[PDB]
Amino acid sequence: DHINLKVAGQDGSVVQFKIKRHTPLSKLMKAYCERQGLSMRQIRFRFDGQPINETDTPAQLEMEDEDTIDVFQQQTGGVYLEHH
Amino acid sequence: DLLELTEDMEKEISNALGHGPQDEILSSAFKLRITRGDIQTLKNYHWLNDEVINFYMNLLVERNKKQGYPALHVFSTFFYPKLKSGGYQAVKRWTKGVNLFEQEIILVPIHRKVHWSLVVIDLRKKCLKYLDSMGQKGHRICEILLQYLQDESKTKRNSDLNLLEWTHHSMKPHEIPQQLNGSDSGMFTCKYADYISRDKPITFTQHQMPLFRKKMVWEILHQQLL
Repeated sequence: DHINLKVAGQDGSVVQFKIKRHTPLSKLMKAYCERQGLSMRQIRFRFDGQPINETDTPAQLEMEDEDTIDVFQQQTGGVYLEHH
Repeated sequence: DLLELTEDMEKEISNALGHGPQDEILSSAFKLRITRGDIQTLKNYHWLNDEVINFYMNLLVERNKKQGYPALHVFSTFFYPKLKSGGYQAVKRWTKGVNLFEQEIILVPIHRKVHWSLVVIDLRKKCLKYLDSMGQKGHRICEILLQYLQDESKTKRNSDLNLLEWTHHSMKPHEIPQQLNGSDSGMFTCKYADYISRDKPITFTQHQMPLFRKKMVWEILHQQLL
């Protein structure tokens, strides 16, 4: 079966996707990452607060048509600049 | 509290922080995959990122449970922002399957512009303190949260909260660290969490931060607190 999922960015952006219930979400993640041009290291995908691993499947996560996935930016702050 | 480190420990910590594939994953659990890059944010003088903090908060929950401590619930460091922006309906599902009020202690790590802080909501004495190693006040933050608690209790339990008996709190002027480096805010947020989840009064100071950092990389590599 096909299912549609929405990926909300922290900037109000929303992107729809269509995949089979048994497709590893890694595809959805590299996809989004490419289209918006971001670094994977710099972002986090979450489904109802819980992380999503590249092997997870919309079926395992028990996602449903039109369910929403959140994407957030890494939370850091400062940067240490060591000299010599 | 503090301890010494085994030479073996010291090297294992040394190698995690040492050079290597930044994206190599050194510890996995809670669906988090901590990479060299992540653990490196515990190097002295570095700011902790969110992966390090969420991993640690989860170990606190497992620790508490295995040592007979109070039932602990920890929100992702992304909960509060998404609540700040989209209101309750935006995070209502983040407690899917869990009964917040059957827990005793709830921890809410909060990322501020450039520094970390924490909120502890004590469901045993309708309490709510905001601990900020930078001296700041958590007003919006605390109010924005009790309200969430209100909404959660209605949507999920269908009972209202008595926001009247729910009293804030802000750490007294003398509990705020002198040195004041945002760089260490994530360590204070974690240690405050550690102690507070245990009922152990906050005795540590900023001098113990560099040791606490080495300890914490070992605790994450082994997924076990010392």
